[PDB]
Amino acid sequence: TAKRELFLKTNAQLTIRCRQLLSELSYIYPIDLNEHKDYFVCGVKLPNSEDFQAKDDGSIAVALGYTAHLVSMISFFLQVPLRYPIIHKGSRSTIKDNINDKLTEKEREFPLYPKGGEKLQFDYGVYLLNKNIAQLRYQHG
Amino acid sequence: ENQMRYAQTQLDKLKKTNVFNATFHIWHSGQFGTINNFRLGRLPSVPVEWNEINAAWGQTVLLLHALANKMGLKFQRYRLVPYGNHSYLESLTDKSKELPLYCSGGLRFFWDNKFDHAMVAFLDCVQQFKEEVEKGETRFCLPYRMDVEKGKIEDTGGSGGSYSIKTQFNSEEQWTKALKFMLTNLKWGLAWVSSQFYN
Amino acid sequence: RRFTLWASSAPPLSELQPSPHSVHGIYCSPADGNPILLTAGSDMKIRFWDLAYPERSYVVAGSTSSPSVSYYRKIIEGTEVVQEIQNKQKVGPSDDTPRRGPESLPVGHHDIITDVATFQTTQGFIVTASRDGIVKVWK
Amino acid sequence: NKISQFKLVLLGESAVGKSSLVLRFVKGQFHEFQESTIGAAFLTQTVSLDDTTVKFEIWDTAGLERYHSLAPMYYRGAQAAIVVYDITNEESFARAKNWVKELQRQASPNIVIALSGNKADLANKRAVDFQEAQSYADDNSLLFMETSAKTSMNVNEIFMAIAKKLPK
Amino acid sequence: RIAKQMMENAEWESKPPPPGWRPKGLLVAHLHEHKSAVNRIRVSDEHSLFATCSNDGTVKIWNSQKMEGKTTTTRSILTYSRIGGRVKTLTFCQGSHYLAIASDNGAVQ
Ligand SMILES: Nc1nc2c(ncn2[C@@H]2O[C@H](COP(=O)(O)OP(=O)(O)OP(=O)(O)O)[C@@H](O)[C@H]2O)c(=O)[nH]1
Ligand SMILES: [Mg+2]
Repeated sequence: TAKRELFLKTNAQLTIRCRQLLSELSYIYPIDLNEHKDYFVCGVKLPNSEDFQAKDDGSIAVALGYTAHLVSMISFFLQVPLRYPIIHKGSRSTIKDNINDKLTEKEREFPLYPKGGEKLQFDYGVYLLNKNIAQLRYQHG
Repeated sequence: ENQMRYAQTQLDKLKKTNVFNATFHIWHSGQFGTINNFRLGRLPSVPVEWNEINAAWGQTVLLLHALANKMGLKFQRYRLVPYGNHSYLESLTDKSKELPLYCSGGLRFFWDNKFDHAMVAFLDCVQQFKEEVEKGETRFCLPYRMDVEKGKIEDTGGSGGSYSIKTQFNSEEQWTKALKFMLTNLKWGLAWVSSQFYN
Repeated sequence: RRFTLWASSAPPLSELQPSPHSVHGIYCSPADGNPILLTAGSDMKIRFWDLAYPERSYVVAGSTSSPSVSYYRKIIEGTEVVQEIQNKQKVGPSDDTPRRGPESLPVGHHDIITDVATFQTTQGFIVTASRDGIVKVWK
Repeated sequence: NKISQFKLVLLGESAVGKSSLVLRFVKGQFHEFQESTIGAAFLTQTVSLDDTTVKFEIWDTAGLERYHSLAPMYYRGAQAAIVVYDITNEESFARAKNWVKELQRQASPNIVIALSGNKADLANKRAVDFQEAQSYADDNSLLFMETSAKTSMNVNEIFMAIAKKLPK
Repeated sequence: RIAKQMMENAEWESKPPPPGWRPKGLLVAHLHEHKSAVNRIRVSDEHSLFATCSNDGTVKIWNSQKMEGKTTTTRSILTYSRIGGRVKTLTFCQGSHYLAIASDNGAVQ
């Protein structure tokens, strides 16, 4: 019982440590791609914002910011899901409505690349905010 | 009676966790390289959509910028201004005169040369990169060639061929085969750079 | 034993079970349209078995290789033996695959389902509690 | 092949040989020192005929008259009965008739009743004439055989006769 | 019938589902009591109030209707209790919001 716990704790803590730094690095290295944020966000209990989004970001960083699903897919090496589906196909998006027993796609729930989804976009942005707040709380404790 | 799937967890998790080592995944498809899904190089039979091409060019700028800043190679003859799918390269050898890497720009501008200057500049920068890694005599040789001035990408061994970096009109064997081989050289380059960055 | 159900390729009970085949959660209903749900701890997954149709018993949880199950009941006199003809289940009494552990699950990696239960606050939905202090919910 | 299950009850006066009859059928055994049954014993055995496995669920009742009141609990839903007497005991045969009567009045109307004239190995002390018992059996649609648990005479045969008559 | 159940306890009534062979299940949520194995699981009839605990004897409870609404419920415990010893068993009081727990010291409450 003792040795098994020791082994398990040891392997777990060690293997966390080894890539914790690389995960830190995955937010701490904008050398590859500019305008990172390293575990700081303005959406805390704040369902809408423009502090950078359509302001300081000038189309390019607006399309680059949507690449966050690649960081999720980078997390994916040690295989596990996340609270909003973490697939990256480059620089465009739309958000699903629901999934228990649907037969067709729900990505019309809020368009992300065009501003024209705006009414629906007031809602589905809350999903990625929920994804963020879960991971942040999990970093904090 | 508990620790069996625990031993599963610890072994699998640690082994999997170790997999992070590169930025953008590239997969060969048909007669083009696809970089993080985006197709690069329109077929003679089918002009692949310009937003996909431009997006592929956007991400290609993002990749080069990363690889450079990882090896410590710096592009003297260039300044890089990514603007998404509409990215641009200010070649100092051309005083940043015609930076756009994006392609379509009017019906007659099928003859346009903005991207050709950017691709000549880019292929010169690939020669620069080749020398900058050659200095290290790393895991590599020089299997690659490129007639950068006329726009060309070239492969050495069995094929020997070089195809042009300019479509002139249609992307054909020129352009599409050039992109595929240039991407093969970049795949090699990404492997060698990832090694050098890791080391 | 009016019935005897086996994951075995053979109709008699060949002792092909790894230890986790014998160690599993189960949930059944004496009411509510007569559903039954069954963890297979060998395959770490949730099978379904409907008292309404044993032949049509579509499982609720998936498999990475080949999920589909020809659940046909045969007879050898003494028991109405259910041949769970899972198309390519890929399990046996020894380790004839290099890894075959936590990476091989319908999305949501885990230890064996210690407990599984159904609740119905709005729709019906189900919870899987694993040995790992960890839970996943399905709808 | 198919399996048919039937509840069978053994009834009759104490010491007539009910437990011996069933031990012979079930186990192929016989004990001179068989113990008198208290309450009721459960036993099971099969026969095969016409591709059908016929499985008897047997209630071997204590014959003692104090346990009379318990008998209806054991023959309720019984599809077959064997009422056993001792061929050396004419009174055991009088008691056998009264069991047959109770069955006619209080058991399932479909019941297949066998009559066993047991201890037929002691035929030199016969008290009950074969043809008297047969006449009573015939008159009441009972399956009658003289049996001997001791020698095994007609033991398998009486259970097979029951199996044949039962709805299958 | 209810001499203890109406002294300090609350009350509720049971809620069975429709036939459930029809639905496929898609994984909607993920969470944890603690890293330690779940001592036992119980789900209330009232609001499907979800009761769970760590092996250590530290309680971990949640509100299903709160999760249906706020959706935050996976991040943090709704309710805890100090047992002061390793939980040996759990069972809900039938028809009640009260919960009965027993510990490896023989102590029950
Ligand atoms: N000679 C002879 N003796 C028998 C035969 N069958 C039974 N006996 C003996 O008769 C005695 C009583 O037999 P049991 O089988 O115990 O009789 P029972 O009808 O079950 O008696 P209870 O349980 O008291 O109702 C025992 O000594 C048996 O060995 C037989 O066929 N021939
Ligand atoms: Mg007896």
